[PDB]
Amino acid sequence: LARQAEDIDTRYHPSAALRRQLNKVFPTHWSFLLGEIALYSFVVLLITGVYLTLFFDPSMVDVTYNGVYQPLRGVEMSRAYQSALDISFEVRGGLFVRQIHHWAALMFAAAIMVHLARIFFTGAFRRPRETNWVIGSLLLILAMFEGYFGYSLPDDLLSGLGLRAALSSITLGMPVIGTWLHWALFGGDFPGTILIPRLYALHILLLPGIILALIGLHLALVWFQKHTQFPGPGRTEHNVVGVRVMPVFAFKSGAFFAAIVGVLGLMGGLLQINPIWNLGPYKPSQVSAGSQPDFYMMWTEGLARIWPPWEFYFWHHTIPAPVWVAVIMGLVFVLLPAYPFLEKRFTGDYAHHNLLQRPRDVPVRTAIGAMAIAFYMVLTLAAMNDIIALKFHISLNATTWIGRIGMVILPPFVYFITYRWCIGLQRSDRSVLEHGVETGIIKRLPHGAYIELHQPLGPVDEHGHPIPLQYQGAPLPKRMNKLGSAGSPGSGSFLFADSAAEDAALREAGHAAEQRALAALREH
Amino acid sequence: LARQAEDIDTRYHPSAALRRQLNKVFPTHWSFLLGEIALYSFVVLLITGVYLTLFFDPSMVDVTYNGVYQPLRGVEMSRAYQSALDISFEVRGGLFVRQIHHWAALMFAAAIMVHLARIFFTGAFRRPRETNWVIGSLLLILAMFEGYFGYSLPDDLLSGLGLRAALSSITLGMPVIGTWLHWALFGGDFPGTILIPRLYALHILLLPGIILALIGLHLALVWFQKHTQFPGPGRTEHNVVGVRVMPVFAFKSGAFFAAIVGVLGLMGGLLQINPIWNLGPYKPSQVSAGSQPDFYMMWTEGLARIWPPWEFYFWHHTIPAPVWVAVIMGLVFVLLPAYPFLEKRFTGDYAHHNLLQRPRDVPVRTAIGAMAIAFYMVLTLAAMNDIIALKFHISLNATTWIGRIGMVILPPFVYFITYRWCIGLQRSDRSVLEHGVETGIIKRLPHGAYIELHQPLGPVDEHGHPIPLQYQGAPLPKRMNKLGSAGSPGSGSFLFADSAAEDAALREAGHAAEQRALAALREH
Amino acid sequence: IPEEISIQERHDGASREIDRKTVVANLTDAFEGSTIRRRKLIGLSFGVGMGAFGLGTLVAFAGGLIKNPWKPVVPTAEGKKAVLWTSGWTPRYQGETIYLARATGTEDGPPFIKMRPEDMDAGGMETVFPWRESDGDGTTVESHHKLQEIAMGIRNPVMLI
Amino acid sequence: DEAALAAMSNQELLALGGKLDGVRIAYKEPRWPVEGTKAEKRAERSVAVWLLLGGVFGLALLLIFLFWPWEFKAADFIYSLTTPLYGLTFGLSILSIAIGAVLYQKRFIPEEISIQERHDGASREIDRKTVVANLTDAFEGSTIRRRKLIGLSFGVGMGAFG
Ligand code: HEM
Ligand code: HEM
Repeated sequence: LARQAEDIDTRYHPSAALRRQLNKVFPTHWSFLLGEIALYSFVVLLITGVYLTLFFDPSMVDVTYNGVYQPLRGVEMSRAYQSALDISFEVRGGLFVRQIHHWAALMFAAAIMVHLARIFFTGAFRRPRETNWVIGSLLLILAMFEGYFGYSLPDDLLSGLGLRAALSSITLGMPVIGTWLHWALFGGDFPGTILIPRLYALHILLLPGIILALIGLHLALVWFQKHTQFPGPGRTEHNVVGVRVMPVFAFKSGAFFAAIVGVLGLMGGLLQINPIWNLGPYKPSQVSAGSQPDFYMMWTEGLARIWPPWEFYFWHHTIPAPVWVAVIMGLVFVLLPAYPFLEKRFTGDYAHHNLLQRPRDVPVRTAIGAMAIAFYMVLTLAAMNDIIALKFHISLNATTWIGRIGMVILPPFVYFITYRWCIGLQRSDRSVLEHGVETGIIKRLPHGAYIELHQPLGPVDEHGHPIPLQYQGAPLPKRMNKLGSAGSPGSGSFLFADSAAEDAALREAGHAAEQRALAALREH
Repeated sequence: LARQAEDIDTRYHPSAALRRQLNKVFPTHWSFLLGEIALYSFVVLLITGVYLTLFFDPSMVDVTYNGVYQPLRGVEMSRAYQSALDISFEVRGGLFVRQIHHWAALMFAAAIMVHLARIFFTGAFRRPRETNWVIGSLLLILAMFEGYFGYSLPDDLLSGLGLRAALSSITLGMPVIGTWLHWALFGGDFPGTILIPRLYALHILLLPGIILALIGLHLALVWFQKHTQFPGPGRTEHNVVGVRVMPVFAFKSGAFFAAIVGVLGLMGGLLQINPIWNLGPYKPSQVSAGSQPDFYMMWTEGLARIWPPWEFYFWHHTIPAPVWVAVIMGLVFVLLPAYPFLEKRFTGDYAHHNLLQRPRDVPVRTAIGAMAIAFYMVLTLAAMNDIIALKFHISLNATTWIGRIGMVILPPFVYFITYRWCIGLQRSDRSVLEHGVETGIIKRLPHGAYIELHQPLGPVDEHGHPIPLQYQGAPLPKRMNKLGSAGSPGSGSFLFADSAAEDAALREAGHAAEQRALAALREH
Repeated sequence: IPEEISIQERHDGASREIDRKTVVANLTDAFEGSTIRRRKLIGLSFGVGMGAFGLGTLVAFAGGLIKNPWKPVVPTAEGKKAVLWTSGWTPRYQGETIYLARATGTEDGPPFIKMRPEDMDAGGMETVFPWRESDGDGTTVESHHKLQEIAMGIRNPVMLI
Repeated sequence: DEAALAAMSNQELLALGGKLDGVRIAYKEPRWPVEGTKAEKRAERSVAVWLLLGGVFGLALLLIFLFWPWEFKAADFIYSLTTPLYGLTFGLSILSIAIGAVLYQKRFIPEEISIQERHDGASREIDRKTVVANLTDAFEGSTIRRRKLIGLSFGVGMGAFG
């Protein structure tokens, strides 16, 4: 309505800022949506979590169930487990909501890992945006820890065992402080009356707020410093090619948010996850093969499993094996934000860049990325020892030794292999740039020869051989049908053809539109 | 350091917007700091609440104390009260921190009330900033509800009785819906196992986050739309007079924050507040004169007390008296944001204003404000009837009747009195405008007369009687010492004088500086 | 710190006309480029779908708190009645003997003890609670929990003057 | 840039606004240059089908959420279907909405290409000089550069309090 707009303009006078923000242009590429996925997952996590807070009771006082689940009647149990079972069975649909929460958290972890991997591959971590990389590393670490605190609130015996092992062992194993930190955290011995309320408060109050504020900071930094773009025809280090915000960009974001909510709901309702009722209340005397916690902190458990038993004994003191695990995880923590400075000092490059590099052009960085991903994968699969030996009849000791040799002998092999792979990809791209696109058609040449009939991508010499081009980092169509190859079928939909005039007019309009678009892009 | 500044400039290129905000000018007046105090109190509440969450346990399962307070050993009690006692007595300084938290909450309530009163008096709620007034009303209501939820977590006799009475009676007394809302909130009957955890979650998560977001929105709105200013010599509806940020504004804000933290800490350490250990664990069978909850919702209790017992009985139904109390509080809630619309559609004014009006200029608005404040004061003091009858030997029934009759008869009296008061203030201002301000000196006039010897404030006619000036809504001195007549004594510190030349130089320098400042302000 | 006086030059009021024209033109072109003004069916379908999804989502979200205050959950001597209609004094099998047991405040001794008419005075005020002899003294876990449950009842306490 | 800007075409107004904001637009073409054809009617029918499916699935979700046996009786074949049916209906509804929206965007909203003209790099020198001068005068006017005792006492007090 005109009246409301006139009143708003007269009151707040927002014209330039609205015009400035609304006319902004975003780069268009499929790899550039791997952050909105995580942000939508985060929104889902927040809404589900703010719902779940109305039916919990974090208490360690022993009580009797006498509820609805008959097989667990008359068993002394923690109050928090009782509240969890209540929200899982007594409240209409609570199980659905909590399963959605857990599945969305897993989606968040997977999305953040994928986004970090994509950012590392593209090499946008150079001088203009290094603080953004440091913030992203800190976000990853805090999100991982908070997610670790997630599955521990319904203190069943599995989560109790996991938290007991991790916290009690690593905290008490500190060479110098040791007992002080554990006693500060638990208030005395390991089983404490204040542990669960403290964990609940930390999981609902501090970490989510810090994470949200830092996500806002990250989004603001990526908003001000303009986004990068892949090399292309009309792309240059002083401009950005894409689409405007209002007509397209926001609509796509909303559609993507709806789509991720839909897939999350479908898969959460289809798949059971963490059936605590099947488990039992946590007690120190009960233990079983139930192990292998959530997969986004699983590398710590794998490292604990794989480490050889080395110990040192001096005057009335003893440093156990897990201290090495703590040292390794701390080193991994340190290395993640320190990578840009290390690379800058190693290569001695201090130039600004707004254009990314395709993965096949930098063998060294891709090799280091393969190094890291192979190490992470072998650490992750090593702690799957129980399930691997169970489903597939393999010796537990044999698989342990396979991992023990794998994390040391596998990395160099894949490093060398991916180095050769990148070199070969570069050579293939050069060969494609030299000659024409292989059309896959052969001629008999009555004198008796067979030729390939290359299709040149541009100018040719006086003899018909294509004039060699120059590599510019732009992708090229490996397959002939990718470019040109006019083969659009008739104007029908599924069973009946349309008028020939309509089909001809549509073909002319489409060809004219595509030709005008490419001509405008090339001229600009 | 120069290198860091150069790197920061080369990376994010921020100079323009930073220069824009850093050159902002803020109005200078003591009444303009009554919001900074509330914000600083809010910061104190947030930090303390972050601390307190690490030692609490909101559970209603009965337990035994067997702690350290001997007069409370071996008594059945709620877990939350045990955790509160632990925080109060078994942690070094925990009682100090919780007392600081409670005192800070009271500070916040009083500060927001005073700030709202000053805003209402100054009349800044006109067309340019109406949405700010609506947001402020929402902030007041939400903060009041949050404060009500505050003192209820340590479910002692006082908090239990207050929450029982208020929530149970009001919710169950709803005419149409009634029992549905109460059963949804408590999960069945009044004493529920889920009530306290739900209240704890609502007190830590939803309301504080919403309040912080809305406070940020209000601060942003007052940042963009420039602040108003009192009328003065060099003040006009198209400019703002004050000081810049860097040398004064931020430094004064930090000093005020330190001072408010100091007064909070001192008065918290001196005054005992809410001694729950002296109280007992909540039980339905224990009750006494302990009543009159926190003083920022005490008006609801007073309204409940003074209301006459009117009831209606039709076919198998009954509407109790407190429904009228609910109607009154709902109407009070409704009227607070709707006042500017009523004023603008009553007086027929649709003009922009950047300059405020002094309180004595507008009689009607001041009269309505006196109406409201007198009503609030008489309602609040009515609820404190028991202490009135106790400390001062007065009849309880007599005091109740006095409050009941005064709620009707007092408002018109104070309304008329303040109307006359404002008219008299305007008359006095006109009189002091007509003639020179009285010097308090009389002369014998040997012919036999006595004269005041007025000191003219400006132009003087041929007769020596100053010509009448014009009123510009600007304050004027009423005492000779307010203007420079005789001041600045010797240059000594407390016991020993200085050199005469130094004192004379200081005097002339100060006079020259003040005259230059006044001339620059008046000419420009 | 030196004192200073400055002037801000508000530049308040309505925005510059050129910016308003540019914003209005941009919004109008963006809105009318979709040609949705001449598709009533598409807009109607979008509105119906959005409304249905919103109402279903809000109903599902709000379904975790609704409870019936009128369902029979408490057993009585005349069937089962709602909580609001009972106070713990209702007989359960038509002839129960309930003593006006008074509180004691001791843990070793029973929390409640029976009451005799002679043990009163002309101006004595006492507090009593239902006993339900089948409850038993506070020795076993079940008896102790039942005694605590009867202790925590809003409509239980009764004066006897 | 003059009062005669009135009675100006929308496209040129948009181009002028982009010039003020430093954005030049090329290849803004409607998705249907040809007049009304049955292809567009088929496309609109197809996009409406998804919205109708979403609405129907939402109504079914409301019905099942209101009238489903969800109380525990496992010891049934139906109690094991509450959560799967809820998730299925919810996901199908909102996924149909999303796919309808994306299809409507792809087959009806015109495509465009624009240029941003980053203006990246170091800021303009005048702004740097003004900010440096302002900061220097603000710090130098404090006069604290020649007061070692005051600064030392402030630092000691702040450190002790912290
Ligand atoms: C932000 C990242 C978050 C992550 C990674 C996360 C993760 C988790 C996980 C995996 C569980 C276990 C659920 C189960 O076993 O069924 C859980 C439980 C819980 N979380 Fe979170 N959550 C997050 C945010 C929140 C928020 C924002 C809230 C409250 C506002 C919250 C409150 C709860 C509650 C009450 C539970 C107990 C319910 C249950 O265990 O099923 N969480 N969390
Ligand atoms: C939004 C403004 C707030 C109000 C009006 C408020 C109100 C109150 C009140 C009146 C008390 C009683 C203090 C006492 O008994 O000593 C209290 C205690 C408490 N508040 Fe807040 N509070 C606020 C913010 C917060 C925040 C942000 C947190 C942290 C998330 C928090 C957590 C607590 C805790 C843990 C206690 C227990 C301390 C105690 O009762 O002694 N509150 N609150």
